[PDB]
Amino acid sequence: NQSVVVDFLLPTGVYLNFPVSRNANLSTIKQLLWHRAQYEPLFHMLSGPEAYVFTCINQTAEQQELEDEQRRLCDVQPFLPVLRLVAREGDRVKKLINSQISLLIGKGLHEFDSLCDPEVNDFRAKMCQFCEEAAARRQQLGWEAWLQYSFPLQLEPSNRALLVNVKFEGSEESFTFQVSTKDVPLALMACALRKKATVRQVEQPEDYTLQVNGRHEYLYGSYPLCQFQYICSCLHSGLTPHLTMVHSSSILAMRDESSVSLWSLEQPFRIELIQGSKVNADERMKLVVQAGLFHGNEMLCKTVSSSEVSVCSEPVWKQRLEFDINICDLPRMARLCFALYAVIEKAADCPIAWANLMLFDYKDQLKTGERCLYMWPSVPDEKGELLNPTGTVRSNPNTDSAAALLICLPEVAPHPVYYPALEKILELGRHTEEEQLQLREILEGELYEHEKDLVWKLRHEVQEHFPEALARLLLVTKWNKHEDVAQMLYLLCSWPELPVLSALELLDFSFPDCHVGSFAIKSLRKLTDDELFQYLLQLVQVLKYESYLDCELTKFLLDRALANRKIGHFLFWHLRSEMHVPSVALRFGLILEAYCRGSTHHMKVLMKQGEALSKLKALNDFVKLSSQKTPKPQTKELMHLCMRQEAYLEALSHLQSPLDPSTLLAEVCVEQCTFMDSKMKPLWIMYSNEESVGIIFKNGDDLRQDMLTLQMIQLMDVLWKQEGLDLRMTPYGCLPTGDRTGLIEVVLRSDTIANIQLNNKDALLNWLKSKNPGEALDRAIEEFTLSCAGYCVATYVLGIGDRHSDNIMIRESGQLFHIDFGHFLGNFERVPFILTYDFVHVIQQGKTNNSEKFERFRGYCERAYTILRRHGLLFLHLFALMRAAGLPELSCSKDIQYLKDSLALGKTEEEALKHFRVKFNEALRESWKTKVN
Amino acid sequence: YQEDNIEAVGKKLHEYNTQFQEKSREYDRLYEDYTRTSQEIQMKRTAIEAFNETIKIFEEQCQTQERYSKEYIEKFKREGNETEIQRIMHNYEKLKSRISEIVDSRRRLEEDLKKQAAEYREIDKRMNSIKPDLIQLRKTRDQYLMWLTQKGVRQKKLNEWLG
Ligand SMILES: Cc1ncc(-c2ccn3ncc(-c4ccc5c(c4)[C@](C)(Cc4ccccc4)C(=O)N5)c3n2)cn1
Repeated sequence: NQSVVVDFLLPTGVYLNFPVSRNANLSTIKQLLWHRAQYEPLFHMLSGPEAYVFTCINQTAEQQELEDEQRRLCDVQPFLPVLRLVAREGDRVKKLINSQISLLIGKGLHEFDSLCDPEVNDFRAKMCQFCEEAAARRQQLGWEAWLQYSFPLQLEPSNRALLVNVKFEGSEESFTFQVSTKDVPLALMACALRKKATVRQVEQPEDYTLQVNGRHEYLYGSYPLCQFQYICSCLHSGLTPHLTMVHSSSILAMRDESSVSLWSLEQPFRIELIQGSKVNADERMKLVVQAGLFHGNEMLCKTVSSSEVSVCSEPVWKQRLEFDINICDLPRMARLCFALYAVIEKAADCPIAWANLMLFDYKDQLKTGERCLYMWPSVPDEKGELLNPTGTVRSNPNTDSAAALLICLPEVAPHPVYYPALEKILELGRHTEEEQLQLREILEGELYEHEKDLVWKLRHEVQEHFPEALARLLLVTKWNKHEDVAQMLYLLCSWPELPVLSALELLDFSFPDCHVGSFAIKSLRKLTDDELFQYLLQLVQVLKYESYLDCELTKFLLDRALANRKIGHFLFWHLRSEMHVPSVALRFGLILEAYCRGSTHHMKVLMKQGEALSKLKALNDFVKLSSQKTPKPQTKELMHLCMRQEAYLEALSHLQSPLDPSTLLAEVCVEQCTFMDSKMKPLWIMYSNEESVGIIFKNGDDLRQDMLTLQMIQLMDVLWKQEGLDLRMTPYGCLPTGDRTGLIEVVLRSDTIANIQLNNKDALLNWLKSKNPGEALDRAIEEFTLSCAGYCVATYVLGIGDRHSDNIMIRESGQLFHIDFGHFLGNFERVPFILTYDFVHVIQQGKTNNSEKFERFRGYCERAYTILRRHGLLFLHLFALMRAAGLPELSCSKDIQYLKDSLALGKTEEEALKHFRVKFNEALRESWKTKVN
Repeated sequence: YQEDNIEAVGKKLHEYNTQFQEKSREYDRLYEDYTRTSQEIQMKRTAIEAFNETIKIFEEQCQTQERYSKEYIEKFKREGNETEIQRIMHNYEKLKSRISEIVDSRRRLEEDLKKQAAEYREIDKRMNSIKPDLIQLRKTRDQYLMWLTQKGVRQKKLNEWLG
């Protein structure tokens, strides 16, 4: 029903209880309260209704002061319907933001306090401070700088006439006039300003900016007009650009809307395994604890095992486990890793659970005393290693029910001991042609033991002559010897800056040392915002390999998120979409908090999106439930009735799209909304604004795989466009937003091949003719040809099988594109290069043998392939970092090896191209045979 | 120093692959329950915190009622307005019984969390009993596959047996 019984606690102590509408706003509820409170004791001592604010307990178990009284009660979602009147006064800005952050990040800020963790407290204090300072500094900037922050230029990767429709703000009168394609925006502004003058006549051209009508996209800066994506899109399609002149003030309106060294301790490292807790194992078996010390993926010494005790819930050991390494030789990122095993009594071992521990803390102190390591359960995978050194050093947050190991790190000295400061490391770190020839060939494939000892000897030569081989030298360094670690880090500090490509490799789990990650980030600061955005997904995933909360990578990502609002938008959603994953909830939540505090403007946009997304979840749940009961037309009508409810419609309308924050999702076209017939019943939601745009909301599948694939295809598109090859790709938006939840951009004016063929027929070629009659058909065929080649090469390189008429689409322009990339890297053997007969036929213009056109198509495929090979190491490094994501189809070196083989990186370019040619020709032969069946 | 016909070993490869796929699907189902239950236990635990914070607000209201009302109970006693005293105190009694309803709701949820905590532990126990069979079946499947590869059995024949 509509009404709900709400408890009201007055500041006099008086208590009222009465029904109010779930749709009623808090301002209306306060009026109903005041009218009822006058007939209750002690009314006269109350101040007026505007002197008080309602407080509730919200869904994240925190108190919230309800400052916005235009909010409906059903939107506020109080845990229990209990509203308390309290005094407004106090720091209401900080109170409001603190409460909004909790709801937005999906995790109450109180949960960070409840941990009683200094690392956490130091992170929040330092990062929130830094983010606020940037936010305040940003506010003091001019209108141009703020425009660059909030609406960065959308430029093509990168002379004829072009007429543009220019309009002014708050005026339906518009001006159409000719402009050169290579004109700067400022020249177009000066033109429209003169025509506005030629009517009272005066304003300057510098005070204006240009906006794309019905979008938050802006044309400014020194670039020519055709380099802007909107104009480039307009020039190609043939539509005339529709721009609005916007004043400086209008942009400002938006803005204001002690005496003991570590090296002295020569005793061996050891631990006390005390007790296990809440173990769930087979009672017939026995329990064992494997322990080992690691640096990255390398063992520092041999793995020592506990004794066998009987299986119970609360096993006891009380053993001094000693390791084959001194305390003086432990590196900064030395990692104690445990695995609990249930074993059959000696007279297939079960990996139960695992847990890792940094031996040094976030302030560089070697840890002493007891620890309670709450364990993660072991998943049986193909490479069944004894331990899990790559796994997170953070504890399982399910402290209520998860298994635990209690250990004790002993006292090494009377006073605390720190890992030596940089100055002491560099102090200890200082100090033939045959072996020079041996080094050359070794660096021109991970090194064998005999090769490692040569590279180490000639490490000074590697710095001087082979600076790009830093990664190789770091792997050969003996991280279980402090003398060697000191020497390697001495070289590292003076090491020359490396290209972006090399820096990306150094972010991987093999290079855990803080100085290495710091050197990596230093090399990544070169990155433009456009390039960074291409790697953003990967840079976020490598946060899962970090040991401490306060790290260089987090600082870098926040830095860039605070300087560029588009980067901050997608950083937010990449972190937010993983808040349900307990291993990252804490780390990601802390980054989101700091981000939010430096980004109050975008907080408001993200809030609107989160509420839209929460309504879509409930709308989709209703549709799943309804679809299994009734036929589709009735479910569709029931979907629309649920949508037209005030709270639904308002929450679903007038938001910036999560897929692209410059796109406005204005009015919901409820009659055009529907859902798709696949298993999860994804919702198809249409919007209208000012020149139609659509989104698919999908709940039930993890869309990260699809996002990765589409980002790679987009990167391909960029790399091709950078060499002057536009293969006319449709890398449509895909964005994970939550737990098995995300959005997919709708491509309008497109259909599936199956639908077109369903209606040896010319069905595909006639559909193109019907959509591109007369002179426009040649363009359409050329668009098909270019896009067919791009997607043929893309799908082959990424190993995307299961390609059929249902998941390949065509735009009315002719552009062909693929959808639904649930499988890649040969999953469903090597996926062969594939040509479809029906596509060859469209490429040949409906003729049997059109060698001129076919050879051009072959050329495009071959050039496309050749360009990707030149950037092969970029794809390998990016995929290597994506192994942190934990995608089932990207878990191991075999998955990476798939990409090496498909790009033929072990071959010369000539060799690669000759093999590709054979594969191409063989695909043409196969194309004939497939359709005859 | 340093055991069957090919068709017989291939039949056993097919059987062990079929047993491995089934045991994997059993484990994947359990891991899904494990994942779902861990999320649900977390939600209940924050719900208990929310009850705690709600009960806390109500106890502040009781504290407030007791300090604040005193002067007005004494003032209305001098003026003979004992009915107004009776209204204040009856209103406070209604507050108190509302606190008992909320405490009872918190208790129901603590007992549900208790049951689901035991379910979590039973799910983990079943997972840990499945793992030996799952791992053993993977290793056995791989050994049969290597034996056949050594014997020179073609990839197309191996594919028929592997599902
Ligand atoms: C995992 C995953 N990834 C990507 C996409 C995905 C991404 C973008 N786009 N852009 C259009 C479609 C699209 C797909 C299928 C169909 C259609 C359109 C029509 C032509 C129209 C229709 C829509 C809804 C209900 C009924 C009819 C049809 O008949 N089938 C699409 N899909 C989907 N799913």
